[PDB]
Amino acid sequence: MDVFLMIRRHKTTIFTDAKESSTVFELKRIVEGILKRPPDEQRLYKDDQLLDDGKTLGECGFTSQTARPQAPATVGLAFRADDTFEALCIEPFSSPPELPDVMK
Amino acid sequence: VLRSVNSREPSQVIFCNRSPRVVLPVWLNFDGEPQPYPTLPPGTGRRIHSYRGHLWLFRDAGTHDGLLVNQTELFVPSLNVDGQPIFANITLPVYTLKERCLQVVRSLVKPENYRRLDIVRSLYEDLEDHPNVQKDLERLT
Amino acid sequence: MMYVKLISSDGHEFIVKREHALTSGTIKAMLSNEVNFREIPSHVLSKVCMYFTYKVRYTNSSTEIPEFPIAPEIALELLMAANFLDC
Ligand SMILES: Cc1ncsc1-c1ccc(CNC(=O)[C@@H]2C[C@@H](O)CN2C(=O)[C@@H](NC(=O)C2CC2)C(C)(C)C)cc1
Repeated sequence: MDVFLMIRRHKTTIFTDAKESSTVFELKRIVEGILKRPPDEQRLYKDDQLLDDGKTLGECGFTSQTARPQAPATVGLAFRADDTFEALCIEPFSSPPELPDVMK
Repeated sequence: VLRSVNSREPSQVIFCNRSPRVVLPVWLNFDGEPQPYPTLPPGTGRRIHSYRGHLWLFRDAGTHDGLLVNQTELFVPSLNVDGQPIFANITLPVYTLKERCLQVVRSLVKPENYRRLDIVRSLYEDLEDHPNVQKDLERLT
Repeated sequence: MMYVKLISSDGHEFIVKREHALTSGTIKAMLSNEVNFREIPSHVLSKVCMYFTYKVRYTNSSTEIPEFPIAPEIALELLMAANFLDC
């Protein structure tokens, strides 16, 4: 079963899908092909939780009925610069303006 | 042109609404006039009596947005095999993002206020030109 | 796999499959691997990308199609974007 994800770090957002049966580490390989940083320089998160490499995306709560094409689930991403990992930082998207009066 | 054939050969059909919309079934009568039929709430079905060669289409009852039936615009009851009904599976189309946005904007803005929206005249026209069965019959011809 | 980068007015960089971005003839023209959108803020462009995924997934499919969700607060901007992008 496919799960549909946004992998987010700072102001970077990757839209991609993966198998529910695929692993955290395999998702780092996906990130590696796109952003050119190896798995050992990546940390992946669900909310604040650090994800273990050997776990399936399914085991970590990314299921096909919650990580949907039109409402994908977010996987946080942190990089290691030199010796130590940065903290997890996800820049929020911009705020919609107020509803015009005629839409209220 | 687009009209039911007066065949008089019964065909039993299941209208199965697999959309989240309230569905208006529309029968095209023998002169091509759209005749509305009772609505189906989301997820509900009705076993109905129709006829071979009759033409039907299906709309959102509140907005007239287009819906698909067995993945296409028109449904024509066929011969029943082994006394089994023909299934008419009614679903949402994959609307373009533009059409879906127009639907949502139409659902929040009274038609008198379309002009107060801060958009290009062509989008005001797109809002005012809401879905309508007559429009599509001309199109489908 | 081939990706392209779509950049919002506020600097958010959205990385999506090339095939997905070609849903839009406008984006195709702008590419023919990064495009900047000076008028499309991230709360709109993120949704545009979600639409691509939705469309590619559910086009020519038998499985029941869910409604594509659009919050009232973004509908007007999303409409303008969809009109520009022709999608
Ligand atoms: C209960 C219901 N809910 C949603 S639709 C619906 C419903 C309600 C009633 C019916 C009864 N069937 C009809 O009216 C069929 C459908 C369509 O084929 C036209 N029709 C006819 O019986 C038509 N009759 C014929 O063609 C007879 C000459 C054979 C007339 C009476 C409308 C001229 C069918 C569907």
